[PDB]
This record gives sequence, structure tokens and C-alpha cells, in this order.
Amino acid sequence: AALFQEQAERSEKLRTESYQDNLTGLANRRYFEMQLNARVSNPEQASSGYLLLLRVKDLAGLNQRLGGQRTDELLKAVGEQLSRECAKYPETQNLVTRIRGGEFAVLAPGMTREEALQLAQSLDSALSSLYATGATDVAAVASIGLAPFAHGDSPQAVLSLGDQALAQAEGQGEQNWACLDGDDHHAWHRLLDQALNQRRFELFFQPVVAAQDTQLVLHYKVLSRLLDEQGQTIPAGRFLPWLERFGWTARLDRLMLERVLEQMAGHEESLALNLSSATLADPQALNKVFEILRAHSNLGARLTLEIGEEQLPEQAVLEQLTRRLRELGFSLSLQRFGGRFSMIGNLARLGLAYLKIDGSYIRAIDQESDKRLFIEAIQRAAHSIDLPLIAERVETEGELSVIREMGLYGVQGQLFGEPKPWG
Repeated sequence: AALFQEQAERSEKLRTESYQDNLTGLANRRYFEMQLNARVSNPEQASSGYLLLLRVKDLAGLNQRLGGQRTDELLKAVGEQLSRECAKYPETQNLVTRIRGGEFAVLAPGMTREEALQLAQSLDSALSSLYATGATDVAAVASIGLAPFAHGDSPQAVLSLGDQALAQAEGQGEQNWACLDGDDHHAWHRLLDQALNQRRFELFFQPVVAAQDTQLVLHYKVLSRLLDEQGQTIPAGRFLPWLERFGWTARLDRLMLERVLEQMAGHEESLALNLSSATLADPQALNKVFEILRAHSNLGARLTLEIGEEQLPEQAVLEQLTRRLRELGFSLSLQRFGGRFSMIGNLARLGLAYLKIDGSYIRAIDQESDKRLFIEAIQRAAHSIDLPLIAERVETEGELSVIREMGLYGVQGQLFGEPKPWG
């Protein structure tokens, strides 16, 4: 509709003005804090990783010697070099940010120490091109700091050692980057290859219930758990980066889908299951998926496939993708959605089942008006195309009462039950 188009635009303007750095087009400090806050807390996404901080050298002197305009161009050029170098690490998607003046930050969930050293050094070399270019007249260009973080670290503390790493880089008149002080890489490689071959991944399930009546179950989200040697389960937050590191995500998708379709035959409930970019990229993996769905036409009305917003293929592949699924009787949704409509585009025509809102916007939504205001704008656009919204990571009675007020369709999170075994 022209109505959708207009509502989506308001929504984008609000997203951009709220969460995007005007100058560079990167994310801003608020978005980075929201992400750091949330991305250090949930079991499904990587526990550990690295924070990278980057500080342009002598910003004030540059402004004085080169002028404000020439300095703004350098800042954008720095932002662009940072995007390029981080692109190699798909987990940094949407987490490349400009904090203050000449200070940038990137969060890299799951990144190993070896990878962080590689990024530091490749970024350093990249940025040196900005001196050769004359974009800056400081030969050193910028200071870089890397600091590790784990699940359960306070965001304040993570920023603090990011700052120490950065300060350590500075006291070295010599060397622009510093990394603060596997494994075991080989154990994960063998653990995972075997586990896949042996089908030793369990299905866990988390209820997704109606926001407007929490006793009513909408579907169960399926989550993958790895068994250890003692039949203990390991969370996806820990193993998934390794699978992606080894390039085995598509293997898990295939195993998970066959297993889910086997288990659905014994009951009448609806389920949802991830479909990774890994599966979507290899046409041979994709076709096995269609093959597998064709054989289970009967279950299509009960299974929704979910793609992460950060893993969306081209609108073209997306459009045909929803088309093939619809012919098989299976439905498609987005999860981790952050309102990037200029990236979905033809959304109105996809006939998606729902959009699940990234838990980062939901956390503390009863206490942070910018989040509440942004989700309301998304609900406005979605409402006009009859596309329901489902909030992820609802943990609090306060968050839930606000989601109700906003008239959203669904809610999921600790408040309603953790991922557990079952039917």
C-alpha cells in the first residue's frame, strides 16, 4: 500500500535518527550500548568474544590543520575501512559503530583471540592507506584496542578493558594496536564433526505465546542442543560460532530439519525452526531442504522457517524463496528483526507469517522510551500489511505489560519458560 510505504518510511527515519550515526552511516553509541547490554546475556547467542575500539589520532589537530569538512571525510573513510575489514567476520554484522568524535567500536560475538589479532593487524594496515591518501596527515592514523568478553561480564567492565587496551596501544610510540590477554580449537573440530555424523544434537523447545493472552500457545521455537560425552547438553551460544568457523552450519540445519519433521508427526503443535545463510548460500543444501519439505507436505501448516534479519539474501532470492515455500505449504518468518525495511523492501508481497523483534529492543522497553517508540513505529507499518510482531527475550512483568499496550501479537522469553526438551 501507499500507506505501508509511508508508515515504513516514518519507521526508517525513526530507526536512523535513533540508532545510526548521521555522519558515517554506522550505528551510534546508544545502539552499541543496547547491543553490548543485551549481547552479553542470552544463552542462544555467543557467550564470549572481543570488543574492538578504534581512536583516530589527533582529531583536534586534524580539524585545526585540515578544516572541519576534510576531517568529516576522513571520519567516513575510517568508518568505511572498518566496515570492509569487519565484513570478513559476519558476526560483526550490525555491530560496527561510531561512539564519539573519532572513536569507533565493534562487538564481535564468538571471535577467538587468533581472529582478533588478525583483525587488528588487517585493520591497521588498511587504515594506513588513509595517510598515503592524504585523508589524514598523521602517519600512524589511529590507535586500536582489542579486549575479550565472556557471558555474564558487565558491559561497564567490558568497556573498561576496551579502554585499557586502547590506552596500552597509546603508550607504545611504536605500534598502533594492542590486544589484551581455540581453545581447544582441535577438540571442537572433532567434537562437532562426530556429533553431526552421530546425530547427537537434541531438540529443545521454547513456548511462543499470545501477547494478548499468555495462556495461549502460538508455536514452539525449536533450538539446537549438543550432547557432550556424558549426555549433557551444550548451548548454541557456545557451539554455533565453531560450526560457522568450520563451515558446518548447513550440516546442522539439515539434521535439525529432518529431526524436527520426524518429531512433529507425534503431536498437533506448531513449531518454528532457523534456516541459516549457510544453507541459503549453497544451492545444493538449499535443494535438499526443498526435497525434504516436499516429502512432508502434510506438516507444512504446522512449521514456520525463520531467517535472521542479518542473514537475509537478496530481495530477489528472498521473494522466490517465499514462493517455493508457499507452494510446499510451508510458511516463512524473520527473526532478530530491527526494522530495516529498506533492506526487505518488497516485504508487502512476501506474505511472511510474522516478524520476531530482536530481544535487544525489548529488554527494558518499559523503562526506555526510545525502544518503545521505535517498536511502536514498526508495529504501525506492520499493522498496515497484517503482519504480526512477536517480541523476543521478554523477561519482566513490566516489559510484558508494555508489549500488551502496544498491541503486539506474540511474546517469547524467560518469563514464559526456558528452552527445554519435549513434544
